[PDB]
Amino acid sequence: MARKRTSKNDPLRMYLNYVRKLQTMGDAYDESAKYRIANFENGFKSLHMVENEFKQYLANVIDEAIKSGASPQDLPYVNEIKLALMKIFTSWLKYSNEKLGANEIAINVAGTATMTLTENLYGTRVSCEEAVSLINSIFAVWVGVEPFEAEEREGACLVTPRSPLPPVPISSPTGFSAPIQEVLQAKSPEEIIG
DNA sequence: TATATATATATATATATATATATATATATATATATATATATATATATATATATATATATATATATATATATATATATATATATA
Repeated sequence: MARKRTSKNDPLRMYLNYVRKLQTMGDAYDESAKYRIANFENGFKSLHMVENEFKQYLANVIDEAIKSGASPQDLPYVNEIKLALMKIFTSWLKYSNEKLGANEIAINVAGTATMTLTENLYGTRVSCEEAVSLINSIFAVWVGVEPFEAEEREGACLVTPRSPLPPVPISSPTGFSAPIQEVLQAKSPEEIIG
């Protein structure tokens, strides 16, 4: 980037600077490819690992609830309610992916929990208290905290934290991963680097 | 005029050697068309759904990668203008 001098609130300057720099964006993207690809290479693994860990630990908690004698019509969690719980855990991935403190992660994930459990559990058979008990069970499996206390005090559901929350136990590495054919066909280590 | 040697034409039939046409049917060899169905081989179309493979569009959010715009201040890097 921004002009970094003053706000100068004026929409026509915004659109005109955008139209001016459209003749340079189309080449800066082509230049940006060369580090774009490697940063996605070592950034997508965190998403895919946290989504598989959510699937696995949700399956374990639901099966331990079924072994207590409940019916599989009592607890659906099929397509969109799992998508809600993946929304809160992926926002936990984001605020852990920055170098934030514990309670700042806790209250940002509590805000995302408020928005998500407000939106998509009206009209679908699942009260908010059961969903928040499920979220506390999943965090008891991951890091063993159970941080969130909830209420249905108004027409929406509201989530507030009780204790600070640790970041995700997954490190995003700064690697430069090379293929096995490049390892085998090379003649020297410096040919792999250089 | 008669005869031995060879090149072709006729006279009149019969025969061995091959090239094609008919007469009348039944075969064996192959190229294509129909009759009526059933089947194995592949090219595409529909009938109704469910699924594995990829190309893009949406439904509604939260993410990871990059291009630029703002929201509002403080910095670090450079281009010029001022204040004295």
